[PDB]
Amino acid sequence: IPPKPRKILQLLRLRQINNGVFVKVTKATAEMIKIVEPWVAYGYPNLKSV
Amino acid sequence: MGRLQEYQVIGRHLPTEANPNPALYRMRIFAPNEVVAKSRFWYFLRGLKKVKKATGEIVSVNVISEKHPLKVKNFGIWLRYDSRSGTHNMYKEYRETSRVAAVEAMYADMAARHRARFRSIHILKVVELEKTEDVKRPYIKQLVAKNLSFPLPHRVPKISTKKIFSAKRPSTFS
Amino acid sequence: IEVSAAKEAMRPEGTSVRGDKRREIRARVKKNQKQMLRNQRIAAEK
Amino acid sequence: GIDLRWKHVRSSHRKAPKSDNVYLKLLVKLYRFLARRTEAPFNKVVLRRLFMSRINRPPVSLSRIARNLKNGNEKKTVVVVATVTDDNRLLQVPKMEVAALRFTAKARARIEAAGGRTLTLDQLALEKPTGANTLLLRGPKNAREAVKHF
Amino acid sequence: RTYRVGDIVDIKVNGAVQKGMPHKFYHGKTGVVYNVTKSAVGVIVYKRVKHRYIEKRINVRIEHVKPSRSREDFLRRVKENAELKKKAKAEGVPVQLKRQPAMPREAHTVSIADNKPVTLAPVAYETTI
RNA sequence: GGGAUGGCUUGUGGCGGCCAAGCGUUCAUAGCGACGUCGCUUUGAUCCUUCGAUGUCGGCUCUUCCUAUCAUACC
RNA sequence: GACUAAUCGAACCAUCUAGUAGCUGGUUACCGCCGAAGUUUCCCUCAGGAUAGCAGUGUCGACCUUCAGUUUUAUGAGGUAAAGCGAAUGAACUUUAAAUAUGUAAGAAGCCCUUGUUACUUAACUGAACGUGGGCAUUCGAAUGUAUCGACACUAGUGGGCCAUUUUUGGUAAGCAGAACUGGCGAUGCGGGAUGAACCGAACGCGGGGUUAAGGUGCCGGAGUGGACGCUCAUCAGACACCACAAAAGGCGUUAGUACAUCUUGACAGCAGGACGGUGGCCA
RNA sequence: CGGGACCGAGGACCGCGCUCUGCAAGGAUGCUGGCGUAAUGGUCACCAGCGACCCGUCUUGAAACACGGACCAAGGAGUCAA
Repeated sequence: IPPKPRKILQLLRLRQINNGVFVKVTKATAEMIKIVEPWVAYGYPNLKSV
Repeated sequence: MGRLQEYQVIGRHLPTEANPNPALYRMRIFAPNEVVAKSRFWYFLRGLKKVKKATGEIVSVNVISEKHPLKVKNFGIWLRYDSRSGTHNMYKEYRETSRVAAVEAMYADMAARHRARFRSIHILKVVELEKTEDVKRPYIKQLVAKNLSFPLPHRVPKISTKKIFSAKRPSTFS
Repeated sequence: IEVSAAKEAMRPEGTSVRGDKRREIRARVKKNQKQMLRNQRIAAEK
Repeated sequence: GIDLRWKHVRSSHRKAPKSDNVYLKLLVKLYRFLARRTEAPFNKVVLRRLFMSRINRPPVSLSRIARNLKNGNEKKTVVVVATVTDDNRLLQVPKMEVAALRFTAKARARIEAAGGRTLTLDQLALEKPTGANTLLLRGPKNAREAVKHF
Repeated sequence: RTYRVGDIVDIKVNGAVQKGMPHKFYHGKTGVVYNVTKSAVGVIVYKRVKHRYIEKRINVRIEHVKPSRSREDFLRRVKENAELKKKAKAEGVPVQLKRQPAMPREAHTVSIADNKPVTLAPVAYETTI
């Protein structure tokens, strides 16, 4: 993994495979997630999921 | 290319001070789901109108269902496909009961006969042939013939693959 | 032009790196002309 | 596997003395109890300095104690977790109450002749269990030949 | 423009002279001036090698140097933050002084009465004819 | 003490010019270009012009294989 | 350069002597906790050196201060695409504005104002520096993360190695040769690629259950002779191909298309017939 | 609302609670059978399915090459002083 996606995953607290986090949508977070798209799957969770 | 649905996707450029009411662009997209439909929509407007996803928005996504899914229809599809030579026009005909079924059969047909993937195929027009005289291809003209009837010679009987051995030799006459 | 910190610190104030090659050329020219004048003086004595 | 770019760090400070002095062991037990059961930071600092080594406990002279006794500190109890030494350059020793690990014989005699009191750290624990009205002093740490040659 | 020691400048090799000059790393870089000459200036630039930063010093001619606006936004925001906080204390109302990232767009309704959508094909038929 | 190029190769030259189906181009009419072609490299003569081992091969006995066939077989 | 007791380009014996080697070989129980590296910068090179960087034990200091191979905001480089020119003007046109990564800055340790001096500088008490005093805590002035602090001491190996993606510079008949970043390996086991330094998945205490990745489900072999529509018959098909052979290559193989053209005013193929006269045109 | 598999850590009470005479609420109890011994368990030898290169040294980046090893016992190499 390249150092910038490694650092972004470290800041998103995704250090292990099948770890999941809740993220509030801003530009500052959306750009990070767009960079680490080759390692993560993300989407919009509903009330049942939460 | 899978269980597809036809989507009406309407999008626009984000309003600005200079342009408070931007124009709306509608397309018909054959896609497995709404994410792929919107992605293909933004791809085509990037190719046509120079409108980007970051500077635009989706106004509407709707599903276009077939009006008469229980009626057999003839469909003419005008398409362009990209090969190592370049882009080629093709016109083809499919006898189906819905536009989505015609497009699925088209995708399987181009995959089988020309090895063309989904990304290299542009669907330019799908129309229903209003008259029988509008049918051009012989393989649909033989199917729309008057008093059509045929037998089914050499039918392999349905035998379970878990039944390894049989006591009688099967027949291929029914 | 990249300059090394040690040579920049040892460089006198007011002088720049852009005249170092001219300084070296002037020194070499001065040495060559001194040798030429010595040869001319010896030839004049002969 | 888990991606841990950072590293969990083991402690870099003493948790127990390396000395096998049984009296120091008893003092460490006492101040462990005091620092656990009291809110005074004084007891924690005293226990942690009881853990320390001799190069980390430089001696404190009576001249240094008399220097720090000035400006309203004349009545505070001086606490030094180190050896208290004598300074013969100081001709007049003021009256003082000092608690220390150990005193030299001349320093103890001069304090008792000047009229002060010398205490051990367990006597300090008895009289000031929370370190009230105390002046905590350290000697010069860098005043060593090795530190000069560093 | 007379540059002084300590300010922040931008390096831009202007013109067609950058066709064959050998040291193109510092083009577009921003650094701090440490030395001033009539036609030259000394710029401190930092490079990154793996986990650390290293310092390089370069001599750039004045025509390839412009003053940078790196601290303009910071000094400005300090000024109107002070002024807005002063008027907040004046009229006794809170004011939101922190800059925030862009939020997602809220819900809205777009009318199509005079703006009927235009149906598009993957290529334009005007191009096909 | 340390060491001991490879799905390569085969039958048709190089340089220079021209032509050229086609590829491109048609806000520039350039550029690539097979097939070819044209220039250089004694009336069956002369025998009075052999143009440099750093690189090493052989022979015997004997077995097998390939075909890119000299003979035998057929066309 | 023969012989001088099987010893001779300098015999044999003992001693100095356990001579010296940078070269070769070897170098002895277990478990636990950490754990690496290949021009960074300088020196005349090879028979060269230090040195940066990376590590471990101890400690100490309020383990205080927070920082960060990340995004955002402002502003650079790249104005480069693009839209328009019913805006002006004409990649070099611009109101506006790309993707990719990238530099700088984002607070109380800060921001100014005022006071004077100046040995700087300026026409200049003018800017700036130096100090002086004052005002700003009404929110300390983006996001996200934060068992990630700092300074000493002592100790150790490695410090011009291999492969690969991308960027860039040169090339060859063809191979290729340099740099920069990053990743892997040298130090590393496991699942799959039949097999294996460089491939894919995934990193490792001892066990039980559940679920997957890459890859597979005709048998060897665990899992489908699974489903839908087609294509292909190879005189050693094809099934992990992309490079070369190799070309605008050759096919009376097979299918799907595009363009042009003919067609009941009879198209394509055939069969029955005509295929004439000047004229045995001129020269030879 | 069924059907199945694996597991039962802890050891007076304390707590959160609930459907509140009590409980499925901070970790398994109740009932029953056969046997009470090689029956369970263990060691050794062997067959069977799957897995599995011969160690040490050297070299460089790594392999390969190369070197040592017929077998066993005892001896055998970072010590002492300043």
